Amino acid sequence: ENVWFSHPRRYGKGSRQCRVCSSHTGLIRKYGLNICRQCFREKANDIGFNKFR
Amino acid sequence: KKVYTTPKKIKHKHKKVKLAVLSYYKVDAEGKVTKLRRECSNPTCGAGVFLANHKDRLYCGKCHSVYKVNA
Amino acid sequence: MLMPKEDRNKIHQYLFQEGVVVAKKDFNQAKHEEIDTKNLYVIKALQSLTSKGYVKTQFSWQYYYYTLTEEGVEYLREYLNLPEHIVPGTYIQERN
Amino acid sequence: KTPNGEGSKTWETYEMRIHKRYIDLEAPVQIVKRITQITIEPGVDVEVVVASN
Amino acid sequence: ALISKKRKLVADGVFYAELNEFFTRELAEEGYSGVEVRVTPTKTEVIIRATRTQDVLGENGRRINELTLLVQKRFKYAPGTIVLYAERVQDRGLSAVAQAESMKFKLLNGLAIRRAAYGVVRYVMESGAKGCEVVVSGKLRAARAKAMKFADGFLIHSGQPVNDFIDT
RNA sequence: GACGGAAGGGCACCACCAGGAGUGGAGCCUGCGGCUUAAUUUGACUCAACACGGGGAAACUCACCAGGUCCAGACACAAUAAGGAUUGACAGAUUGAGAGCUCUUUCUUGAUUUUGUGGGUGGUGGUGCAUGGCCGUUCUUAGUUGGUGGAGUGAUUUGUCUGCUUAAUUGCGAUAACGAACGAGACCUUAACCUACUAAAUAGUGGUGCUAGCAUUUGCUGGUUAUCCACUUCUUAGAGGGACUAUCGGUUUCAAGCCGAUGGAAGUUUGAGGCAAUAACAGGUCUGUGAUGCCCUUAGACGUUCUGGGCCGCACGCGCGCUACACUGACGGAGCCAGCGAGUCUAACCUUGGCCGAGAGGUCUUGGUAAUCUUGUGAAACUCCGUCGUGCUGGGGAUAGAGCAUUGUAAUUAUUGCUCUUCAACGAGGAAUUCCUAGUAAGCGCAAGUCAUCAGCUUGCGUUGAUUACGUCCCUGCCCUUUGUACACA
Ligand SMILES: [Mg+2]
Ligand SMILES: [Mg+2]
Ligand SMILES: [Mg+2]
Ligand SMILES: [Mg+2]
Ligand SMILES: [Mg+2]
Ligand SMILES: [Mg+2]
Ligand SMILES: [Mg+2]
Ligand SMILES: [Mg+2]
Ligand SMILES: [Mg+2]
Ligand SMILES: [Mg+2]
Ligand SMILES: [Mg+2]
Ligand SMILES: [Mg+2]
Ligand SMILES: [Mg+2]
Ligand SMILES: [Mg+2]
Ligand SMILES: [Mg+2]
Ligand SMILES: [Mg+2]
Ligand SMILES: [Mg+2]
Ligand SMILES: [Mg+2]
Ligand SMILES: [Mg+2]
Ligand SMILES: [Mg+2]
Ligand SMILES: [Mg+2]
Ligand SMILES: [Mg+2]
Ligand SMILES: [Mg+2]
Ligand SMILES: [Mg+2]
Ligand SMILES: [Mg+2]
Ligand SMILES: [Mg+2]
Ligand SMILES: [Mg+2]
Ligand SMILES: [Mg+2]
Ligand SMILES: [Mg+2]
Ligand SMILES: [Mg+2]
Ligand SMILES: [Mg+2]
Ligand SMILES: [Mg+2]
Ligand SMILES: [Mg+2]
Ligand SMILES: [Mg+2]
Ligand SMILES: [Mg+2]
Ligand SMILES: [Mg+2]
Ligand SMILES: [Mg+2]
Ligand SMILES: [Mg+2]
Ligand SMILES: [Mg+2]
Ligand SMILES: [Mg+2]
Ligand SMILES: [Mg+2]
Ligand SMILES: [Mg+2]
Ligand SMILES: [Zn+2]
Ligand SMILES: [Zn+2]
Repeated sequence: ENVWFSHPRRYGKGSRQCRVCSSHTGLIRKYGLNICRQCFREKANDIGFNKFR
Repeated sequence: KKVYTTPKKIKHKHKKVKLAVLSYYKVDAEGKVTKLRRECSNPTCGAGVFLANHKDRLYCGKCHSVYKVNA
Repeated sequence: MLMPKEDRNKIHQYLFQEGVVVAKKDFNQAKHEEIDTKNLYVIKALQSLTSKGYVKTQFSWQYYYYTLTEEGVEYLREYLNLPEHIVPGTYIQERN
Repeated sequence: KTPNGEGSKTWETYEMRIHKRYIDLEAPVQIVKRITQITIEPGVDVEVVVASN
Repeated sequence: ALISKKRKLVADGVFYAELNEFFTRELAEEGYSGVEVRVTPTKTEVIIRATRTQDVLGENGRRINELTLLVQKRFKYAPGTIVLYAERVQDRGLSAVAQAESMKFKLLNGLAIRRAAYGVVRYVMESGAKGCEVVVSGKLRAARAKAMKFADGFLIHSGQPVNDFIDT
């Protein structure tokens, strides 16, 4: 019962959100992980990304 | 910045006034009851709802928007 | 929250027989897993329950992992009018 | 490397190394039901595919 | 199904990273120390490695029965394809994850910052460790934040054995 | 302790010499200031602000501006209330609007609610001068503290050093200090080497069949996927091997070490990175966070949502970059050479091949969830053969007009691609200033990140590949002692 209140959100930055804190800035679309770049570093050791070089 | 020095713009909400809705009938003695404001042919609400006749148009309040019944 | 009696009775029936109700924090969805009602009708139903006890709430990565407590067993028993000696979820089937 | 925009522009890299093997074994189906329940290991995917047709 | 290995193995790491914080927040009062996952067909095994498993088990299997339901009802597993195993960790005082949770509960009860730090350094160095340090940052009877270094032992800070011999 | 236009020693091309390509000059892209604006959201200001916030903003993102909705104000208490406490709605009016938002109106819905108090919740609201975390920087230079014993009444000092040697508090040694803990080194990752090992139709070659063309005396160059076998030289990477300044000749009193030659894939710490102490900053971020104290706001909302506009406005100043000022070049054919990569499930990603079209592209199908297909990414600079002949020219493609298409609900302030036309400034850039020592500088393009579409950005990679130092402390600046001080906010 809501013709209003909706907008096309199939593309762009507002189409999706980070699965950590719903942030729209600095998000990673690569490899299907959808982690923002500030929270990716705190959980990089948990995923398996390490610093060799 | 946001002190809101705009004009009056008097707006309010709805009312939903509690008038005597079910005081509109035509009851006789011994023993029949003749119901005014005849119903609709809606197959979802079977013989329970009524219709409001305003001006050459009878509207169903149970259904939401568009069901045209005339008399 | 103002919601009809058909939507609320589908929540507490599913809450008692399962114990765990999850709901991702995402609105204008209205169709989600294993519950016919909207995503908004699930979250604000149990958020009304948190301030009187009866349930435990953890946030968990925008997904709202909920946990029924032992005090909410008596409240849903009176609400659904289910008889006693039937407590689903707590008793294990065979060993573990 | 920084969450804000202040500081020297230091970049940070990560890597995850994926190793993959495949072994062809002309085996009867009796030892197939044994080799799947044995040699289990976390983080290891075991795939059994249909023959050449 | 049908996920490439450059994305499925990444999503398995997201699966481990998502369960790291939830089993930290939920099992905070039970001495959480980290988990490991073992995927096998017809039965997926997730080992819950904590310090105190009776509180995780609860009264005759009520809390651990809910923890299996918290996983499979959102992650779209079938009922009966996931079993969470509780396991008591060995040599408590060697893992810094459970000792970091011990710092939080002492400060919420009203214990002093000097006694809560000294109680753990005396516990770790007598548990069989080579060295330990406790760094507390923030305000300590002040309007301005300070920092203290409660170090005791043999600690190196650079190189590859930092990635192997210390937990932070 | 800091600082000296104080001395001694040592080091650095974020320092200079010998040079290289530059920037600053011109147009343009972008960031900042200023001006303007309903708003031109707001942080950051020497190195350590300024192609920064991964910030390539059409909606969204966004916090700004002009307006309209929604409660998603938990719960507790009290009150009103089943004779309805409040929800929904057509048409018309109204509104940007097929928001009942409100109104004309009378059906609907049923205590889930409304009003008030109390209390929560939300906020890209304020405060980074309340903070956590993370990073930057002081230090990319070798520094950094305890145990015990000495010196001093003490603050403190010795150890932690005269000399010599290194990238180094490296060591040889010397000694009221002796033994240790950090950093450096070690370690780890990657690029180089192994005709040896275990192996490969998802990586290649040789041979045997079939078959096409050229010479025909045996050949040569190709094609063909379970025909048929062998091999692992390349390519992939499991376990390993391998330089250790080895050997030798000089040099310092021997010793740590340096220099030269030979051998060797490799003798600058093998090349390049990752990690990186103590103490400190009123460095940056409350606009990464459901990390957070306090304050403000909490419904005609500094919550949230929709429509439209802005972040792109502009006499002007600055910063990072791009294309050029050509004949070592433009232009037209032709030669044709890579690596790091990345790609679609309950969907619409990377695209081969065949047709249509000048192009942009469109259409019909197929391979690949990937060493398999795109892909040998047969990319550019380059190389050949021609035209051009010095004339703001055929160098330069800014500005401006018209049209054809793609992305998207939507492109006007032209998203972007393509075709025609417009064809300006710029004739080697003043004072100043940046980066760099070998497969580096520079030239060149590709991939990835942000991405529905768009880099002229950035992170990686490959191709072509110099000149000139192998030093010094002159300038800027950093370490170690000695000394001076009326500085300690140094
Ligand atoms: Mg919108
Ligand atoms: Mg107000
Ligand atoms: Mg060390
Ligand atoms: Mg090191
Ligand atoms: Mg020179
Ligand atoms: Mg632009
Ligand atoms: Mg600009
Ligand atoms: Mg501006
Ligand atoms: Mg403002
Ligand atoms: Mg601010
Ligand atoms: Mg400053
Ligand atoms: Mg500096
Ligand atoms: Mg840039
Ligand atoms: Mg703002
Ligand atoms: Mg009327
Ligand atoms: Mg600060
Ligand atoms: Mg800080
Ligand atoms: Mg002493
Ligand atoms: Mg000294
Ligand atoms: Mg000393
Ligand atoms: Mg090594
Ligand atoms: Mg080989
Ligand atoms: Mg340091
Ligand atoms: Mg900041
Ligand atoms: Mg931002
Ligand atoms: Mg933050
Ligand atoms: Mg009002
Ligand atoms: Mg008012
Ligand atoms: Mg009012
Ligand atoms: Mg509108
Ligand atoms: Mg706009
Ligand atoms: Mg010419
Ligand atoms: Mg040419
Ligand atoms: Mg060629
Ligand atoms: Mg396909
Ligand atoms: Mg390959
Ligand atoms: Mg080629
Ligand atoms: Mg050529
Ligand atoms: Mg300058
Ligand atoms: Mg490119
Ligand atoms: Mg791109
Ligand atoms: Mg030098
Ligand atoms: Zn996040
Ligand atoms: Zn009806």
